Amino acid sequence: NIPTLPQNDPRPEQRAQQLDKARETYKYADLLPPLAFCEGVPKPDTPSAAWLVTVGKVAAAVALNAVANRRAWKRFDVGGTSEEDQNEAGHNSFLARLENFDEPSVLDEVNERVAAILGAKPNRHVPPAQVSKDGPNGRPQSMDDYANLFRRITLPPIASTWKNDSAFAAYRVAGPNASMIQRITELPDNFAVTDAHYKQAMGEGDSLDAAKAEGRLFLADWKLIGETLVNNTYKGAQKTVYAPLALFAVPPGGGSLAPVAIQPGQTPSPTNKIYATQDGNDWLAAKSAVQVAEGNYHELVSHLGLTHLLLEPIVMATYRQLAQHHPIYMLLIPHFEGTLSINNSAATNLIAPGGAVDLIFAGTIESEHQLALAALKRHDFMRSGLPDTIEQRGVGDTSVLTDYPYRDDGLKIWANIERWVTAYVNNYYISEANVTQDTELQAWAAVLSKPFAEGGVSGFGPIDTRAALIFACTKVIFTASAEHSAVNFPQKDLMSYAPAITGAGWTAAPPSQGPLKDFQPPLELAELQAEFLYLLGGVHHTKLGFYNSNSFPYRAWFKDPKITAELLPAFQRDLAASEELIVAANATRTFKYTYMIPSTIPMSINI
Amino acid sequence: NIPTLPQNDPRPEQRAQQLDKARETYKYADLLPPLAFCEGVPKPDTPSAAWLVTVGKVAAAVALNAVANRRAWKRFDVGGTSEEDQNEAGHNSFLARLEEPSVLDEVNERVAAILGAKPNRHVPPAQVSKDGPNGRPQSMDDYANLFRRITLPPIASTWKNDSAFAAYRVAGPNASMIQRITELPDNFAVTDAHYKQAMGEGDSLDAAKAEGRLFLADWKLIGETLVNNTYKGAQKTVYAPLALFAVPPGGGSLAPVAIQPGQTPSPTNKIYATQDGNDWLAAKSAVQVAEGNYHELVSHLGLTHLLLEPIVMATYRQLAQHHPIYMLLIPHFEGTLSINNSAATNLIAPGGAVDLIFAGTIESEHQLALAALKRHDFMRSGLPDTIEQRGVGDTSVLTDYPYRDDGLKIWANIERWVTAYVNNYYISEANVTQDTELQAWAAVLSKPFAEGGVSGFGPIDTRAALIFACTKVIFTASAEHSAVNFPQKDLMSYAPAITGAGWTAAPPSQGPLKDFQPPLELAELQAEFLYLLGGVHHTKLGFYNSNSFPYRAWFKDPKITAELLPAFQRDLAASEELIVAANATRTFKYTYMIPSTIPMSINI
Amino acid sequence: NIPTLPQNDPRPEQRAQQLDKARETYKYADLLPPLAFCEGVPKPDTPSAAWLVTVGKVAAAVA
Repeated sequence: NIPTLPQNDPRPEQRAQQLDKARETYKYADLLPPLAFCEGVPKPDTPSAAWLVTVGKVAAAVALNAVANRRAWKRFDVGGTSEEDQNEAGHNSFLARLENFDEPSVLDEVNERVAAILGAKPNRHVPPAQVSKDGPNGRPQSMDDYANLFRRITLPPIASTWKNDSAFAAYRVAGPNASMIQRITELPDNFAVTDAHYKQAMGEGDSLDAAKAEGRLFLADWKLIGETLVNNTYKGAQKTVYAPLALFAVPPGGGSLAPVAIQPGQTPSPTNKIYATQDGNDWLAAKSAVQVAEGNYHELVSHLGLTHLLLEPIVMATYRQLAQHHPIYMLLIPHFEGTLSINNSAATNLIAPGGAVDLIFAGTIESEHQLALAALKRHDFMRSGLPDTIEQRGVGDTSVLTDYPYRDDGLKIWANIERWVTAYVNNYYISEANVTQDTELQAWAAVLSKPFAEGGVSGFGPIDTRAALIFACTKVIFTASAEHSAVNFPQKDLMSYAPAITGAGWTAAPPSQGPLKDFQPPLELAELQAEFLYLLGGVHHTKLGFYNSNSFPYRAWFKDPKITAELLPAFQRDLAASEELIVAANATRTFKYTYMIPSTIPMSINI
Repeated sequence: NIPTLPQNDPRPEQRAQQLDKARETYKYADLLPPLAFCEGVPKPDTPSAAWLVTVGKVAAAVALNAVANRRAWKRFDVGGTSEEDQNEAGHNSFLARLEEPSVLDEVNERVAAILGAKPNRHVPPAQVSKDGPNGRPQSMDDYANLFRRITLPPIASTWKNDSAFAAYRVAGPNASMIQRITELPDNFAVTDAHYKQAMGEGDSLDAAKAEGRLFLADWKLIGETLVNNTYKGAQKTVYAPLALFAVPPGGGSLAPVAIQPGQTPSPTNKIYATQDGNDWLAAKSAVQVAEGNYHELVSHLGLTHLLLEPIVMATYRQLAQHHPIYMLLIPHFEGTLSINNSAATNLIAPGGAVDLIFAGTIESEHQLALAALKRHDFMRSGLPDTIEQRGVGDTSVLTDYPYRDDGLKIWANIERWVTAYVNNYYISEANVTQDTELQAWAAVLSKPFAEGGVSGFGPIDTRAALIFACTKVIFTASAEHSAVNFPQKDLMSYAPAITGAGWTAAPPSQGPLKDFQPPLELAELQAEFLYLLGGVHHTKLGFYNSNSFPYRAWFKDPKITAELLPAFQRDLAASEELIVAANATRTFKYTYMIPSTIPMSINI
Repeated sequence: NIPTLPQNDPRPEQRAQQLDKARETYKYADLLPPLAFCEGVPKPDTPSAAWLVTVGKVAAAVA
């Protein structure tokens, strides 16, 4: 079969009949308000049996790690539950390998375990066998209690370097939120850093006035955190998050980013000062308090807000407006596999009251919803292309800021995706009148160009040109694939160890008042942090550039031989070429960046 | 390890402590009165995975035949139900071979709905019916057409012949019924005219009675114990017939002579003979109904299942795991507890398969079963003893007796293997008496039948006595049960050939043959549930292994492992060729005594 | 395993307990005075069998 535009379609009546059964099975729901959701998981969008196997093993190791921690605490009840978890690992390897089947062990246990891990439920010890003082709980004896949680999952490498200044800056260029630094030519008024602060970090051979003239100053401003969040308590203990401003500078002649100064609050005050690279014990807490903001910021703005919830109305619009015989449907749908499913799990378990975000992260759970919705509301879709953002922020000069993996590796993947969309769109769209007269695309653009309050994407209009459609398909494919990988998998590697970065600060301020362990979360929360961020960051199911189905054959999804034999293999080579160039650069990097390597990038949002 | 007697055991305290925990896992229940039943199924006696898969595939075909029978009536629900049963058939062959959600729950539940006559056995986990075959037959084709996805038995085409009618008395489900008579009983006065109709003018009834050529089958017990019932208001009838059988002079196969449906001669109850046509065919069909009640309750359930149940109970309780006789008898009991419980709470329970199909009220059937257990004599119920008790012994007078000839071989094999096993471990006749565990074992079994014993069990004070009791038990677990359980699939699935109830009045026929047959809704159940009970050959006589996943060898004493049991298995391989040889020359087959086909224990 | 600087070690308290035990094992004696010596030879630093064999062969030729 060859996909076709609706006007040129030889059989329109049977086409518009199919879009009726689509909108009948893809209704709208209010799971998260001011947004466009799907009513549960529609039967087609259910997780594939290959997904459940992959996710199952991770949830099993996470379950086994909780059993190991419960053996260590209170040093048969912890052995029987240890082996039933092992039995599901046996189930997954063989019972699920039936695959044809024509699910029991696979479907039931996996989804149940996933919900129990993201729902922060009290007894994720063993399933089908109907805070606990018998496991790690309360305040810490020493800082060994935080690393010791990783008993059946491996302690991340950041656990042994997170105190280094070089790691603190690497988070801004190769971490979970690597898209927030902005070039400044003059410092803000609420952040009056001094040259004495500067010369403590960049040495005596540089000046703050030189860096502002020569484009070497970079600001990270978590102002939005102060606008939306409300500090909550957990078990009567005060959770604290700040809205800091962090200054960074590259050594003269170009190079890596280097921290300079930190102000924990937005507005200066007697109790709000500027801590610098030499202030020592307070400086380490100022860096840690910045990480606390990043956790709430990444997980709700960068991550869930601007990947999952951003594409959810587009996933809902594509199904409802573009027929299965539409080429754009053929382009976008396999980049949406599991997006409906995982977003429904994130809505009712992750960011629902009593969820992992609610207890761990500092703000009240609803104030976190406002943080996310405010990011989508202020977002500008038609100007959010990766090359476009980089020249808006002033980070695009490869000579001044040389070490910036996300920019260097991501811009490559962006170029590959645009070329393959520019090829796809131009094969089916041969006239700029083919665009305007595509009623399905125009009705697809409508429900997306709606006001954000009515349920649209902020800034989605207009899509009247072959160029404009190429951008929309490049951005969507990027965020579905690379951007989500640039934020989802750093959770396993960089965010699973609470002292390195967590969702709350458990003492009052950077001005250090004593031992570092008092700032860290309680143990029962910190295990949940390690285990739920492990599961979210440890699933690479589906590979960018490999368009297949979610059914048992996992056969090729494209049908047109023009794309099958010519255009898609033209795409997969680009990613293979970029892979070697990225893998080359990543060897010579001390702080690894694997997230733009096309062998690992997923096609869609599924975890 | 070498099993040992309790008095010779180097660690008696650990031994008596295992029996203490044993008697806690095997407690007595009252799942059926008089008898000594077990409380549920103790987890050791749970059905093995191998057993479940074998049964699961049979329960799948039975289900698919019920769907196919529902497609024929009302000539998507039938289509969708067809596939969920196919999914189980694929699930069984693949998932279970990992070596238990699909195996444990689905198999036991499907068996329960077949044996329990539960409605809508069409599909599992997707939760009389006039969208399935029900009611009176349009023609006799409706009965043969019920076997759609199960194979129609061969007796569905031979049963009207008098040759097939007599073969039941020597190679059917109740091959132990006939008895040589010297003079005719007073309530069954058959004439020389009736005899010369069957055998011709060349022979006389007086000549047959002198030369031991007359054999009688007397279903008097059916009259003593049964109460006719009704199904949906339709009269079900059963009789207590006497049938005469003779062999041609000089020896040969059996042949029917006369039939009287009732114990008492009367104007309404007369003697029907070989030439009487439609009336004779009904007098044979009445006997077949009597045999169905008599077989399934006496021959089959009462004297195999229910006979061994108190012995299975006493064996676990009084005999330690380190006891040699315990090592001999437990593998001959695999799943006997599990199937007898599925029998109690489902099969012969009110509302089950026997309650509807068979003519008597279900509680009257129980009395019939208990009547045989009460009159049984264990010590004088050995197969060679019962053969000479009936006068069926002469190999030259009655020459076609497959059960007698094949069975007397398997008996001689088992007795040799038992006599060897016992003589190894019991080296002095003082070892028997001082076997405190075996004497306790004998006590609870020697008890009155009312208290829960086996009738005529005592005394077991000799190595020869223990040898018999172990032979009879092993025989009943293996050969005898094969001779009765599997004829259900081959010889009892077709209702016109034999069934539990008559559905007109009497042999004095008053119309079409199709009216004496059962209603279709029950006739489908009879074929299916007897197909299931006769279509599972799991575990094999002579091959002792475990009921666990490795299925490794069961004995440990290398004396038995590498000598005694191999001696047994060769003898069975030898007798197999003698039986397989004789079976080719036979027109009425008898596979039920072939050593390869026989199971170790009662399990289906 | 990868060595850590002490201010980066993810399990500092355990590291300090090993160092307190190393100070129990290697204690200062004055076998030769004005100098920082050792109380005997601590059992860990006992010479390897490889060394013993190599030295035994040369010591035997001397005898």
